[PDB]
Amino acid sequence: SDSQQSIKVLEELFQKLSVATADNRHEIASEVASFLNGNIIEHDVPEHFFGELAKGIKDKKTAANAMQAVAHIANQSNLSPSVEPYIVQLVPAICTNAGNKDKEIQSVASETLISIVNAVNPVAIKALLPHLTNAIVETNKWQEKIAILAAFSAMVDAAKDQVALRMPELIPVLSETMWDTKKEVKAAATAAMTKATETVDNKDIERFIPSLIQCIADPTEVPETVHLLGATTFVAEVTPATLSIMVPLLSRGLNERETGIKRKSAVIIDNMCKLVEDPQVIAPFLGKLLPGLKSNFATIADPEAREVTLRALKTLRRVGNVGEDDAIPELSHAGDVSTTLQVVNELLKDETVAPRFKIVVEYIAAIGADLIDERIIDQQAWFTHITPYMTIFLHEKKAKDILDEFRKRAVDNIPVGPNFDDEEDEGEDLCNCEFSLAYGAKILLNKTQLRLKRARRYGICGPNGCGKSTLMRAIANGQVDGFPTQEECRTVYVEHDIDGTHSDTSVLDFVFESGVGTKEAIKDKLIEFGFTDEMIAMPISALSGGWKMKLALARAVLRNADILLLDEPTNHLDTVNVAWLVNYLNTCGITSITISHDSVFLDNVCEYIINYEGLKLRKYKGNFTEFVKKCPAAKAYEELSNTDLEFKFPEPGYLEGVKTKQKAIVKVTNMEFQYPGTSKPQITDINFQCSLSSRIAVIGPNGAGKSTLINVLTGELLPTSGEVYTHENCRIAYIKQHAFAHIESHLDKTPSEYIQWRFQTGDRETMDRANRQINENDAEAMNKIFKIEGTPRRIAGIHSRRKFKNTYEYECSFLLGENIGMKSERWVPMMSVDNAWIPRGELVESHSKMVAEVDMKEALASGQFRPLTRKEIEEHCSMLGLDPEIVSHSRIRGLSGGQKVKLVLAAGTWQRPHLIVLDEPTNYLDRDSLGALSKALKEFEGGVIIITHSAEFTKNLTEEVWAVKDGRMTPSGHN
Repeated sequence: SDSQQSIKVLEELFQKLSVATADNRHEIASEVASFLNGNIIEHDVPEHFFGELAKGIKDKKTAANAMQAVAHIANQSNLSPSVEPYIVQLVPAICTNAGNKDKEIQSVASETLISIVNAVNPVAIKALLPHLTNAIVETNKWQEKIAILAAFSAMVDAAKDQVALRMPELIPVLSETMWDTKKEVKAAATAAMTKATETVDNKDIERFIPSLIQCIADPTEVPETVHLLGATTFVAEVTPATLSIMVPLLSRGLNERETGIKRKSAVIIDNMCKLVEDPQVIAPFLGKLLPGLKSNFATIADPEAREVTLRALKTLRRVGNVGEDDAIPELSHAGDVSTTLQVVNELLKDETVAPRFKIVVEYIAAIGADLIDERIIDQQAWFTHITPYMTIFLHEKKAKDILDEFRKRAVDNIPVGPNFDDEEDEGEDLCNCEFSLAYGAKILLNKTQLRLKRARRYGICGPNGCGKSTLMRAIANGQVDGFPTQEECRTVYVEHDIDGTHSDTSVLDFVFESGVGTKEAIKDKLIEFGFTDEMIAMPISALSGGWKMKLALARAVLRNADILLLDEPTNHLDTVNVAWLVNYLNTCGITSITISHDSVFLDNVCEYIINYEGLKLRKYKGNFTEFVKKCPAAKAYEELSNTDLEFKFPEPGYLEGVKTKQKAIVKVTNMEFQYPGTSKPQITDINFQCSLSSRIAVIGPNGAGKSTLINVLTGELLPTSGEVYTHENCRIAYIKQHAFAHIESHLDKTPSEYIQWRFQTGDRETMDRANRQINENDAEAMNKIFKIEGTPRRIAGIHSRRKFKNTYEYECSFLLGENIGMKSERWVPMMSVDNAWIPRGELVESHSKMVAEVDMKEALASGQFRPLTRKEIEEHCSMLGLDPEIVSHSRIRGLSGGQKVKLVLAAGTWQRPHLIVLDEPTNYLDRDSLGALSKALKEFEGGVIIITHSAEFTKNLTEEVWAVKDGRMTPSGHN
């Protein structure tokens, strides 16, 4: 009786509802809601009421009213399981209304979908999700898609564990939606799609994510975006969901005309798919990749594109573990809805589940599959989400008993989680993370660990071009996944900072504007560090490469950084402060990571070495020397004999006069320099020569005495006085810390376009281009009176050049001087007939241009002629460690300090040079590339000036020394 009365009340309430107006709509919707959700019917449902509601939703006149009722019925805290499934059954119709021309109906529908998503017992997801996926895929109204996308997003927060298990089904749907022509839909899909991705815990494919999204909006940007894909540095763990959005793109890329696009597509396919862990995930996509790759391998001629295409094909077959006839391996459903579904059906085998409840079991299976993906394993979590759907067709006790068994069996499928357990620990715990580095699409690391204790010294090692600098860059800026932020563990990068300070400001106020305390506290730490009262009063520009390094090392000490970072600390440091740089780290009691070239520094400091074998980070129990005992290959990697690696620099260019080494091709004398504004010159009485056999080494203390000496060697700082001598066609292959600190203004370029930038110089870098050369009277001296055939003249402008004895002669117009010494002193320009050639000498004060065109020739004989093509740039830069796949693909920004300076030296030796200087060779490169760089300097037929502090790298290589002292410098050694 009381139950039948309920049917009558609902009928009266519906009558009122179908008549409601936008005014009173919400009032009765509320009435229907509060009544329907109570214990109103004894073991049954208000069948006719749900039919009226459905018929009302499909009718223009009553759609708004009826949907608003459904909205109130589906409120976040009172939706009754007795009604829930009949509400979800209405979702498809509600979706259709979300695409209705009528402004009001469309709006109410959108709102109702959100309400339902937020109201269904999280565990009943499988009953609601299908309504939403089906609605968004068949509708053509873009506002309906945006509303549903918003509903998926709310789902992630309302039922995270359940949605996680639904990802392999959701992601493909979000990916398709990102390819919708409508720009507002693409943004919304990407956002959903971002909660979705958004699960991608890094920036490897965003640093490209914003570009990829922009691309979806404007597909004409695809070509360039494919290029940029330096490479994104795919680091995470490619999944199918991801696959639904990527494959359609890559499939067309494979069938594109340009071989370059076929090649780029394969590369992306290779990198992305080797992150597939379940073959069943990629199985449905294989048919859209295999045929294209097979066809391309047979059609393309270029061997590189072929190898790339073949590599991707092998990965696809492995991942892919592909079986006969290219069958994608059976997808395990251990995590998978099919896996949890099998589990619940087995647990329900002795229970008679009516056909009408099948949809609920499936819903329950979906929820469970997501809880597992979200790693939600406790009993209460499962009771919160699943029990409410189960009591739709089962008694509470039976439901709870089966539910608890379902959870245990499902959770038991979670893979081993075997990985390891840092906790045995030591530090105290500072940072534990399984990340994937990738500088500019270039993969430096592929799923590697990196734990670190408190108050324990370290030291990253390995060969050049591996990622030593980029690893340290991600440590500070916080690009490493899992790595704690600044508030939990503040850490301070050396010299790779970005500011905006001047070149007139001193050292004291430099560390002040940052806000690192007061001047009286900063000046106390500088004097103890090494800086004298004078060096704390001079500008940062006057500081050498060493004092700048000591400054940044001192700033890290002042900032109270828990993890001091040291990028090549011994740069220009004498045997006094080096022992202190160690003596201090030994008693500070603070953690630190030190990359270093001098192995002797790592001996007195670093207690734990972190190498770089291939793409990992195998840390070495005990220190580094103990690590060598267990792993003997940690000190014998590429010195196994290797024949396809050996190299020796090209022979130097021809130089007239240099009969002895070794081409003397450079003989300066009485060279003095005084920085305008001081009181005493930097250097003085500098006698030095250079041949085509130079084995000189500037082994000494940095600063004003050593830095200016070198700056005059290459020559940025034009010497004020003293004769300079440089043999003809002598290119000084780029060396100071100039461009080493100037490569910063070239991070947007790649290692290839860096060499093309300099040599587009010019050689323009070592042809007195670096200085001024604008001193003829120089000064007021440009008006030199040349006496030709008897009368006075002045050069108005040069024309060309031609061959002459030992130098050159240029066709230059003149200015005849009539009535000189009077008051009508005027120089009248001549014609194009009275022109007369004049020698270069003793050849720069009138022929700076005619000389440079010749020096640029013999340099291309021993660039300059070496062509600027990709292949020859690959087999050249690889010689100095730099991996080819990173040379013309990943930008310089992604390259660390070990790869930044590593490239600058590969650029100068391009044009097969006559003098190869090496400003701090061990500075950035560890022992790995140092052994190779050694032999290259031993089989070279040209000059070599190794500027270094490492007394162990000069062994059996360099003899002469350029040790400065109080300014002056007398070269000793021998030959």
